[PDB]
Amino acid sequence: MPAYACQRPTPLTHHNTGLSEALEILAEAAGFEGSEGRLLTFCRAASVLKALPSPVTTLSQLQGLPHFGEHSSRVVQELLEHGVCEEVERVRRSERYQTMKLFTQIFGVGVKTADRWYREGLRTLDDLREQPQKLTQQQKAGLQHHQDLSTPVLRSDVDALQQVVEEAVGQALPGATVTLTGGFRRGKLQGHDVDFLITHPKEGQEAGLLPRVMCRLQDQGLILYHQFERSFCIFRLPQPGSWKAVRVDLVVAPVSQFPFALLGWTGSKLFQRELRRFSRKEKGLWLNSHGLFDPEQKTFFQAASEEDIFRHLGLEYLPPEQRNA
DNA sequence: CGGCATACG
DNA sequence: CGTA
DNA sequence: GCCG
Ligand SMILES: [Cl-]
Ligand SMILES: [Cl-]
Ligand code: NA
Ligand code: NA
Repeated sequence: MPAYACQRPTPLTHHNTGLSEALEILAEAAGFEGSEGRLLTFCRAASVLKALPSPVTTLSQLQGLPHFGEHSSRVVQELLEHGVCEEVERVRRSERYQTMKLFTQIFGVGVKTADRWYREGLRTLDDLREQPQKLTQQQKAGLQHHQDLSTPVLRSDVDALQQVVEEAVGQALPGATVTLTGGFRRGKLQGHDVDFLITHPKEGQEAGLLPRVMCRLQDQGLILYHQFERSFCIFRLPQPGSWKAVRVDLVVAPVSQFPFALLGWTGSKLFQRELRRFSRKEKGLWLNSHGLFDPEQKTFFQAASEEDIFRHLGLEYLPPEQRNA
């Protein structure tokens, strides 16, 4: 089992679901405490289990696996022996974890803001509502729409949304295309947001596109909230006899950069962090959603496809369905 | 020990 | 600071 | 927390 998540296929569903979920609780809790190193380790150990071809039933199966040291191994050991890990359960029922999870789930609220509110004694969404002077307009929208945004988006919803985005994009710039990215491109049947990448086949025609797209969607009454080339919005999505708020991200890239933007925005988040870490540390190349830079030659690799990018990094190609690290 | 992805709004 |  |  190779050390980086980008070196192994990771399917969306797998054979170690409970073990990985437990490790991810500890990762999440480390993040709430600002411990990014520990968050990464627990994320990586969880991902290794997702990549295994069968269930871990015995502690000896962890031998030789990367990212399993004393701590992650003890978590697995306790789950195998008793069905539960005392540390994980202590985190789950803790006021700190529950409140930081609740607050960071709000659109517009990150760990730092959540922690500040926690320290001020705030605990519930109604606590935040009672103090609107404490909120940015983005947070106010996140809080008003929190219930809808907590509901899973279905792939059927995604397809209806794509047609609407395509219509606006087509008027903004005929010939421009819309590609579904994010978790849905990785095969998810449900999700909490929808990501689209927009380009045009004629290099440079994409300049200034996103404001034209957003103005048109706003004119159609589809935008509940928006605040350039990336837009993090809340859209009005039809439902039987009503509608609901959905998080939608829109990103524009020049066609020259499209494979890099597609790769970046397809995720998963851990997959992309691992891939960029691999590129820099193992290959000495610097990867982002715009390109892949050789800092010695001072040149950019001109990729025509995601397959090109994997080849240039010396990695076996993984389709989006196997990037669920 | 140092390092942990890398951008844009 | 937030977002991915 | 773990790797190199
Ligand atoms: Cl840490
Ligand atoms: Cl980027
Ligand atoms: Na080990
Ligand atoms: Na948030």
